[PDB]
Amino acid sequence: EEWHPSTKLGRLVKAGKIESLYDIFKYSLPIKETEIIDYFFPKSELAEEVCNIMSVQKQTTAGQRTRFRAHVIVGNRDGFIGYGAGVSKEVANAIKKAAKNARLNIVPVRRGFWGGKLGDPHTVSSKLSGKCGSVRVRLIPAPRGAGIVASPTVAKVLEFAGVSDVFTRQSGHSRTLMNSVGAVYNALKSSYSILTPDLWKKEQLDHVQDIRTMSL
Amino acid sequence: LKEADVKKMLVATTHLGVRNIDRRMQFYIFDRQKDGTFVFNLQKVWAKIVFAARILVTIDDPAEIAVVANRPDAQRAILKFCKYTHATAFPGRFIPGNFTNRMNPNYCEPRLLLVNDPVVDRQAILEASYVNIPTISLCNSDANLKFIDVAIPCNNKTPMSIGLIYWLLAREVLRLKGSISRTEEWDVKPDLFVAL
Amino acid sequence: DDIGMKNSSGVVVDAYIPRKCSATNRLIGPKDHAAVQLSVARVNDKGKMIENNYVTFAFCGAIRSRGGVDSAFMLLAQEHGLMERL
Amino acid sequence: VRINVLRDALKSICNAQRIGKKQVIVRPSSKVIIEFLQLMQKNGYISDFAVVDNHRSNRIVVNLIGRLNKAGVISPRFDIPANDIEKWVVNLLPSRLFGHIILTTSQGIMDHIEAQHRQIGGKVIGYFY
Amino acid sequence: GKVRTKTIKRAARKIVENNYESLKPKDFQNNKAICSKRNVAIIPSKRLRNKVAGYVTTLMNRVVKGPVISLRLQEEERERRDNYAPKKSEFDVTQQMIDSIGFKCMST
Amino acid sequence: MRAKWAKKRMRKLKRKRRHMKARSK
Amino acid sequence: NLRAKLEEAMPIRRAAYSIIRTAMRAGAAGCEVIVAGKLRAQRARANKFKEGCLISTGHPKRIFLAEATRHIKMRQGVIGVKVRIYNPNIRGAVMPDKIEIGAFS
Amino acid sequence: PVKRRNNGRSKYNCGHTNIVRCQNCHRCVPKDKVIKRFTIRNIVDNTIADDVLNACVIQGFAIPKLYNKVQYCVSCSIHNHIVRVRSREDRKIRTPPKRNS
RNA sequence: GCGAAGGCCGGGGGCUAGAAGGCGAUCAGACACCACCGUAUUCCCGGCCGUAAACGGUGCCGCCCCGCGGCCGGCGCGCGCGUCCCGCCGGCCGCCCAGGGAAACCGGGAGGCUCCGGGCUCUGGGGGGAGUAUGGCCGCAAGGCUGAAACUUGAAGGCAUU
Repeated sequence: EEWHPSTKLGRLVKAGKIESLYDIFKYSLPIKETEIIDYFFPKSELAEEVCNIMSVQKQTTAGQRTRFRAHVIVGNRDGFIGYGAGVSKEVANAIKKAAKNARLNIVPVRRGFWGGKLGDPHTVSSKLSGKCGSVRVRLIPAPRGAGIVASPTVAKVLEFAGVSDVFTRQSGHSRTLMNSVGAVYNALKSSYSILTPDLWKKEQLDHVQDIRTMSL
Repeated sequence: LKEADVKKMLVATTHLGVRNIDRRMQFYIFDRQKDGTFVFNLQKVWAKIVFAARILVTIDDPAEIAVVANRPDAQRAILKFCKYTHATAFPGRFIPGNFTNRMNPNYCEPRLLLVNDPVVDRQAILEASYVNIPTISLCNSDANLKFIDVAIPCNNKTPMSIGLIYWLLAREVLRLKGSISRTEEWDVKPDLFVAL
Repeated sequence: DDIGMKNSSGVVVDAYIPRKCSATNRLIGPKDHAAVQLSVARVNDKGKMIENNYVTFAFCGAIRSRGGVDSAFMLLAQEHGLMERL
Repeated sequence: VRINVLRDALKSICNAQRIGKKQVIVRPSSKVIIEFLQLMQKNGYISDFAVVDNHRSNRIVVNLIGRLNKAGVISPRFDIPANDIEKWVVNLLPSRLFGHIILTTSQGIMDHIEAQHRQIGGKVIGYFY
Repeated sequence: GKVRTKTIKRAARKIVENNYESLKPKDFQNNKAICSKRNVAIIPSKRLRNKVAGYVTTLMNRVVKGPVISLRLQEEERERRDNYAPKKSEFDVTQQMIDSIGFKCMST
Repeated sequence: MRAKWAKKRMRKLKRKRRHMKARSK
Repeated sequence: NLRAKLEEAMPIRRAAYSIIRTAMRAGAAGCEVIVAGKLRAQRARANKFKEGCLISTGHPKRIFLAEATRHIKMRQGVIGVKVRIYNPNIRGAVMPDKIEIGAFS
Repeated sequence: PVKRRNNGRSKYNCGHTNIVRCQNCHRCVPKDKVIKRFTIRNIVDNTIADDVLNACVIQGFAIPKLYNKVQYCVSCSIHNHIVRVRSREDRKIRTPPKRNS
């Protein structure tokens, strides 16, 4: 089958003008092809998670139609986490569709440090809040000895994100795990958008290293 | 400040606009006629066309710039601009999904957008948001600036203004580059840009 | 000043350093697809000829949704010198 | 009626910064408001501030650089022992390392770290992160 | 109830666009020979061919009467208009708005 | 209006119950 | 092969998909499989797995569709494997509906 | 929930409003809720109007036109098709269908 | 202190409509709807009652708050000049960008709030039992206001989708 770039970014990506996935997320690139996430971490691929296989029914004249919906927490412990959801007639099609979506929306986690600094980022940089549906999760920085103390499901998301230590606080119908994992992901997704006092020196914006201007 | 252009612009009516004025466009309008028509200041239009031209010149691949117009009156003009310049065109209906559906028949990933009418070309502006396309817009006096980087205030309705504005932009982008020299006249005639 | 967080020894971390939107000085997120980058060329004394060096800015989608960019552009460029300050 | 003038002020400051507006205007000028702004200038959160006199309350125009996340007040001003400026930082500030809590103390209006150096405490005036 | 279906219509429209010259307006029988031509199209079965040719007769009469499938035989005229530049330009050849800017057109 | 008709039955029972109480007062 | 694979305990989903792939590798335009019966339930269930476009009616299907039915006999009882394969490109016959237009001249 | 933000009544800054009557139902409806149409129509049937006018001995006597206002209750109007049940999107339009006769 | 209606208690008055009541069709029954007649009432005056899906189902004072329209009042600016143009202030509204919410939808807030703290009052804490019992007060009554428990039960509810 091989790979044929259906995306201009994909053509540049195989061409090697862009090295690393971070530079795409710097230039706020929409990512449509899963092949760009797999190609950025090819060896041993990366960990994925089967979560909440579900059986929704839409009523029709004869009766309800059963379609399986699954949610996947693709992530590796480097600060990249993606949660995505896919619904299909069979479980096998749904897990593959959700996995593709989860890989597509891999996002950078700021990670960061507590009061102590040594050289290993071990916690979320600042308390992080995300609301999905009715659940709001608060990801608070933790001491290095303390681990990920969280709901069994959101614990995995923060582990597949390389956040070794976190303080969690989930409020709402957390039992609705699809919303619960989304809130943790939403908090993590906008960790770079929050501006810290360290990002206060203005710099660059030169166009030369932009991956959008890059014409192969 | 081109004196020759302002006499032509006065006949083209790029100085005139709709009676509704948005707060964002208030700066450009000099005043109004008693009947309620609004008089865009002509030199702001010049210092806008040239500003857009400076941004447009940065796009090294000419066809990366994509122009869209469902407005039949301006359809000849966007194409004429594209032929004299080398920008790509999306005339007539937008065939929604062009910007974000990879398998769309006209699927493009432009680096810049030229929307003839912010209201008439509404779908393209929302789609440009999903795929990081900054957009330039020809606008009237009542123009919402939602998802518009830069906007050029022209009559954006009369055929003569709509065609002339594109001629001014095309000449400006080429004049900034090489093509027609900055001082000599363009061989291309403003009239062939306007649709009848 | 090393933009970025730094460990006690040094070593600025923060591999993705976001682009601060110029108008609001607000970092642009990873999935901020609405956020955009526009470059305005520089014109020579000789007939406004392009010198191949262009000032560029990052503009978040939120400012764009409001419509603030059309006036921010004029202000930013004016100070840069790009636009006729008037 | 208008009771905590600081809450009015900070709410307008955060709101104006959210839309990005460079200058924000505060109707009543107060010693406590000016001191919070002086602490914000000291940490650089506010670019510049000036007070226009009306022979009345006095009005304040604040130049915002665009670097302020959130600024809030705590009502009523709760007396904080020097021991408890540990706990208040945990629930009111983003992270132990960064962010500022400002407490009125007999020494003056000072940030949590400054009063932690002096090992003294006062009533919270508000918090700027 | 004889409504030509899309299958008949799609094939018929392509055939006029490909060979407008071969078809004639009031002759279904000539169109049937053109449509039956091995080169023009491979229509399996007599009925589809008979109907597709009937649709071309109506379509041909329509595309001869007016430009109602693009006609390249008519595109040249459109292209000529596309390159048409009026020799005397109507628009190259409020009152105090120019005075306001600083440079006064029609000064006084 | 079942709620209205229910409060009318309660009001009737409460009238009869108070009247019976009075007979044995 | 399907009846043998199913009797040998190869999983239903994979097994139908293995056959589906063989028609796709062969290039056949459409294959379906409708195993039906006590499939992993006390009640009867029907599992239809299909890949590609398959015509269902008209005279063409008689001379353009391939149908085969086997009765598998697992421990539960009778199950009914089915395969339907449609190829427009078989012998010298054309699906009647498609008019073929290929060139300007 | 709130099917209509106007709550079915053009009542603003009022608290209470006057009462009116369904022409056929004779129901009591608040004035704001009432359908309220104004109908101007010929006193004689329009089909017979020309002959009546020609027969009218008076020179240039225009046929008198009746001027009346018809007010119906919601229930009354839906049965008489004065107004039609409309889709949730169509309810928000406030302009007369097909352009007072 | 005020408080729609119905009710009440003394006085009036009395058309209409009209609980009760009577009839006439209908229907298995109809004693209900539809017709016909008709008392209290409706109306007035002095009291009482103290409740309404009394709703905008959104307490009040305070600030910030994004544009676009209408309407009412007062005022101001400008000009051909007219109940014109443009504001301002207080209202009455529609549409909405942000934001918010479980949504419907709010958006002059139901925003500025899990990054939660302007002030002050009121109420709520799964569904019944039960607004019942009993005790208090208030009322001429009708009833109002306050107000349980024993016990039962795994659901009740909201908004949307099919």
